[PDB]
Amino acid sequence: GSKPNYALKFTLAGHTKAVSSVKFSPNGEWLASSSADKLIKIWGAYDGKFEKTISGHKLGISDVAWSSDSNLLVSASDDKTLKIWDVSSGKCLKTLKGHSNYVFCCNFNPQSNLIVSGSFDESVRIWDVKTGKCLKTLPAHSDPVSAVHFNRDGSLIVSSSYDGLCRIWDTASGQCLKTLIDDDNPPVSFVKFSPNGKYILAATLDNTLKLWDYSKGKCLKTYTGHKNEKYCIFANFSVTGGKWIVSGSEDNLVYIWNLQTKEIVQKLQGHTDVVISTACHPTENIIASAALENDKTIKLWKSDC
Ligand SMILES: O=C(NCCCCc1ncc(CO)[nH]1)OCc1ccccc1
Repeated sequence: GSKPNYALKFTLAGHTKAVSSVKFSPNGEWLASSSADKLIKIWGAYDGKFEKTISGHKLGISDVAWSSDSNLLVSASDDKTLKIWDVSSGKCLKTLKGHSNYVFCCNFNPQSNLIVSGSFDESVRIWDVKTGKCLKTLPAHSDPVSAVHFNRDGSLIVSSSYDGLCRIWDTASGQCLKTLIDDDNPPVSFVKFSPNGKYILAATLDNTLKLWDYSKGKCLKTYTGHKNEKYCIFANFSVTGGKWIVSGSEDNLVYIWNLQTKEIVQKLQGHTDVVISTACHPTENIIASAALENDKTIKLWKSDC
């Protein structure tokens, strides 16, 4: 139908501190969760079946991301490292050392030969997956880096920071192509490219999401009605059914907007803390949501539309 009807199917309990992020494997079979409890957990995407725990970080994890082939994870930790994991064995393949403060955010490129990382140390780093070596250090921002994402062909990196900037980097050279948002405030708490790489979805800590045309460098859409003044809350493009924007909120709800109309089409109620992270299943109308330390659970929601 014209609107989604997401309904709770499973609650996934196990993390002992705040959940930090959830991501669906590109092949659709798994959900990965990261937590302040220093653990990665793997769950069945369709039945919420707990699969395994992946251990090794010495401090809390802020982010976890999947390789294109669904075989590897990368995690970003307060221990100042990233770890590349073999999902099948649960083994740490590489520890990426270089950041001088907490690593907050990470992603593979589509090729999954590189990792990008953002840190409290105000830098973005680009890592070789095979060797685990740092290839480039970008002096990207003047405050913690909130998010990092590659575009569809891997040629660009978008970064955001508490410095109030969103910047787009040339992957090959590490040089800045443009500063898309250039305000002193508010903090830009999240950014990512649209699936086709033409747009950037950006969250600011004034309870606002915006969709930007990258090439033109102007705002096409604004989404409001949720609460976001404190946390780096993820936002998603939902594309399997109706074309939505999905975001957690500091009022403990998941918000779903019509992308084109900007109307709120659903609020998912159930979490008992801030919903820090949502993910959209790659083929099914399924949302995963995760909450901070008063809740510590992941919820799987399913919609007919
Ligand atoms: O949002 C949080 N922590 C909650 C868990 C991590 C959530 C997260 N990881 C990656 C993303 C988006 O790329 N979002 O910290 C905000 C903060 C910042 C600076 C000083 C105090 C507090």
